[PDB]
Amino acid sequence: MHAVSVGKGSYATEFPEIDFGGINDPGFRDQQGEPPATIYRSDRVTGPMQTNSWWGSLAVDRFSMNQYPHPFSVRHRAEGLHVFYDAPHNMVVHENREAGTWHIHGAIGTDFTIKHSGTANFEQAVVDDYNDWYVRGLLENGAHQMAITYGVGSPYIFVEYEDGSAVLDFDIAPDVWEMNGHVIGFSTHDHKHYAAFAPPGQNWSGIGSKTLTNNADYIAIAKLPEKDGNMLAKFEQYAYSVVRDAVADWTYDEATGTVTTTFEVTTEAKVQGAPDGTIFALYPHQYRHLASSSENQLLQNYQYEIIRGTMIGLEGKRFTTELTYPGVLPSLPDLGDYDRERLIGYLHDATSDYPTGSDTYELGKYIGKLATLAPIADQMGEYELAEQFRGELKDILEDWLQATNASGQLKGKNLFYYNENWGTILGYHAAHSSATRINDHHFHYGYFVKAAAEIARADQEWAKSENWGGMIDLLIRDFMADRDDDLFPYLRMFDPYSGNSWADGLATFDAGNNQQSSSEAMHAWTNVILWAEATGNKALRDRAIYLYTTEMSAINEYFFDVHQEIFPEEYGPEIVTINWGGKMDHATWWNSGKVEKYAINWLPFHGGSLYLGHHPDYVDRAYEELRRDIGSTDWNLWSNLVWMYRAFTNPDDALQQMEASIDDYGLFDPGNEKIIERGSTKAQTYHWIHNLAELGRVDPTVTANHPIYAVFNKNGNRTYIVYNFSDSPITVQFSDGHSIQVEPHSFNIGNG
Ligand SMILES: OC[C@H]1O[C@@H](O[C@@H]2[C@@H](O)[C@H](O[C@@H]3[C@@H](O)[C@H](O[C@@H]4[C@@H](O)[C@H](O[C@@H]5[C@@H](O)[C@H](O[C@@H]6[C@@H](O)[C@H](O)O[C@H](CO)[C@H]6O)O[C@H](CO)[C@H]5O)O[C@H](CO)[C@H]4O)O[C@H](CO)[C@H]3O)O[C@H](CO)[C@H]2O)[C@H](O)[C@@H](O)[C@@H]1O
Ligand SMILES: OC[C@H]1O[C@@H](O[C@@H]2[C@@H](O)[C@H](O[C@@H]3[C@@H](O)[C@H](O[C@@H]4[C@@H](O)[C@H](O[C@@H]5[C@@H](O)[C@H](O)O[C@H](CO)[C@H]5O)O[C@H](CO)[C@H]4O)O[C@H](CO)[C@H]3O)O[C@H](CO)[C@H]2O)[C@H](O)[C@@H](O)[C@@H]1O
Repeated sequence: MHAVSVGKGSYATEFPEIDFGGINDPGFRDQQGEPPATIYRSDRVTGPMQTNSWWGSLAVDRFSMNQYPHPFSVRHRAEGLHVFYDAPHNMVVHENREAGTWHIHGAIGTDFTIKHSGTANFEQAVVDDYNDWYVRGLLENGAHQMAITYGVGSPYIFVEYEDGSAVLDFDIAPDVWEMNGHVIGFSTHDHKHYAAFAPPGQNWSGIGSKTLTNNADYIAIAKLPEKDGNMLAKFEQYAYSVVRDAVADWTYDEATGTVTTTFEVTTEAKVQGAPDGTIFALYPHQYRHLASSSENQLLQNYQYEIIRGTMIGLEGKRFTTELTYPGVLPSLPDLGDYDRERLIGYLHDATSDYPTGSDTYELGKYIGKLATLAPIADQMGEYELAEQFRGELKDILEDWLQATNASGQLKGKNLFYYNENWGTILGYHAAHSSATRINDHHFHYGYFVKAAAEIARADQEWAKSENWGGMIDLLIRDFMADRDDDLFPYLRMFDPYSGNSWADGLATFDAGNNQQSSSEAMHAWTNVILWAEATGNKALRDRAIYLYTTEMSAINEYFFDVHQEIFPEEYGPEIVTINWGGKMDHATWWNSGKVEKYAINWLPFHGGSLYLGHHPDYVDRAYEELRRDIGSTDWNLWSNLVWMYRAFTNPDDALQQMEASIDDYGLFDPGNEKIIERGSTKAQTYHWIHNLAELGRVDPTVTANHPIYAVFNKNGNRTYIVYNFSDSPITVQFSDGHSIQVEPHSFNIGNG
């Protein structure tokens, strides 16, 4: 009646009576709630609702907030759809020295408004359909309707009218520089180039005035790369092919490591003979990895400048990208030159640690910490301590994964609840608007999956579906479901076209959606790979490999700008902390200092963190910039994270800094994260830095034909690491010709 059994656990189906623990703080109490009752979607959109999208404000606001279907920005209003393009004169880079922040952003203006001839008083805008990256927004006023189809990577906006015709309204009269009757090429007063397309015979009127009109029930708008009539002619070819379906289909080739993704649209013809295809605008993370077979479709000189650099290309029905999955590990192995008794001391010191809150995030950080300690305890021969840590993980998870208490009533805290209205699993206690805004389910639940994966590595029985594995699989479905999931939308967190996760469930900001900790996203994907490998779930594993590998490609472009092509030259920092649809910030969601505005995109450190070391020149450049700003190696906070990061390129330096300060303070103290960040430990730090000192640099030039591995290179000497989750021994072949044998449930080397 009020909960559903899943193996030995359960989730609530009615909102629980929350146990506030006597806490009266209104912020805390307000967090223990639900997402909005009203969803602005039509009756054509049923089942679990998509969240965490670039377009989500359309579903949550009566109209919308400002959105970034690059190359455009748009927003829905009662009067119609405002369209804007950030030109170079709209873009700024600002620094607040006192705050230690930087901001790259544009403007919230209007180049023109797409209007309906019958009304400028629409009652609302709803989601009428969506696919993997386009949305169809429907402005409604009784008989009057205007359906707008648009998307990230679409230089078209398609507009379909019921009970009226087209109007384009400008504050200052545009320059119509090409008048083909039914097709016009035009520029705003400030020289931004667009085009509009109607069916043949439906001619544009009002040329030279502030208002352009057309009798058609269909128009398209395009952003033109240049004031160029040859480009206009090309845009005409696909202006009548309205995108209805759009899918990002992927494969993982386990033998080579190649993750192949094909982006395919299906269109509906608005004039006789319109082709089945479109003009895509590709982002850097896409076109830098374009498959050979798609190269012939590139429209070479078709460039658009946006927050994320230069978009380009590309015509037709589909295109394909190719990426390389680099492996992950369950932990670093025992290969460091540490004082083993010193490490054992740190492992025991860690029993003093405790969670600094009762919510899913703080509890998550704590269980992540225990899961990281357990394999290190095993390696040092502290086997009962390792079992103690895994026992504590079991006690915590077996609590959280049951929604009912001993009497069969719903609990008031430490439980999961299925919100049916949206279709999402919410955990209470909640924080960071995980429940009220559907935020951060990857960030939080990734830690629960880490804990489960460490249990499963030692105890396959616990992890069975009929035991505790069903509830873990339910949490994973919430944040990364496959298609046709009866409870959850497809790949909730991930935007397959933008290439990254979006953290905010609702997206009701004028900068679109955002993501701060890309490393906490990569942590979630890693842990699902590990969990799925441990539990024999190939389909789930491969989906997490696709996510890990794609997200990595976006991180290296938009957070790190490893290729030094995207961030403006005048932007001082060597990282963007928070990526939005519409802007980039060197800033945090909480009040922080200098280190945190870098390290929130490094933490936590774990067996999937080696992606951070693929670009040693970047690692050096970012570290040196942070050091310059600090003015020394007296890190303001989270010193251990900076040492661990530094170890990717200079472990001698990291070791020197660590030796100097790691023992400055003693046991766990929540009031002091100067030296050890609260999700980290001395044991983890010491183990990490000494391992990288012995191993050398991450070597992404070598792949393997199994997924759980890493390759390091120290002055030309390679070390090959594999962990085998199987009951049977395996042979792993590496792309440089090397091969190794691995026994069941072990590393090939450094089991300790
Ligand atoms: O060391 C002591 C110090 O530690 C800090 O903990 C760090 C922790 O905060 C950090 O968490 C990451 C987190 O940022 C991220 O979650 C965010 C989520 O926080 C964000 O919420 C925003 C609200 O912040 C915002 O607040 C509004 C406010 O800005 C405005 O001025 O006033 C309004 C008054 O009501 C207020 O509402 O509101 C918007 C909605 O409008 C919310 O969305 O939302 C984003 C998504 O949009 C979400 O991603 O993700 C993770 C947690 O889920 C974390 O990565 O993590 C660090 C490392 O673990 C911690 O060190 C404490 O916060 C400090 O208090 C301590 O002193
Ligand atoms: O200095 C001591 C105190 O500092 C603290 O932390 C600071 C921290 O709160 C701050 O967070 C930044 C966010 O405020 C910022 O949020 C922006 C939104 O406010 C804005 O909302 C608009 C809304 O105002 C308008 O009415 O409606 C719009 C929709 O129509 C809506 O968009 O949206 C922006 C995006 O569109 C959004 O950016 O977001 C920043 C990241 O981009 C955050 O960094 O950041 C400071 C720097 O890190 C922190 O110092 C503590 O919270 C206090 O307790 C301390 O006392």
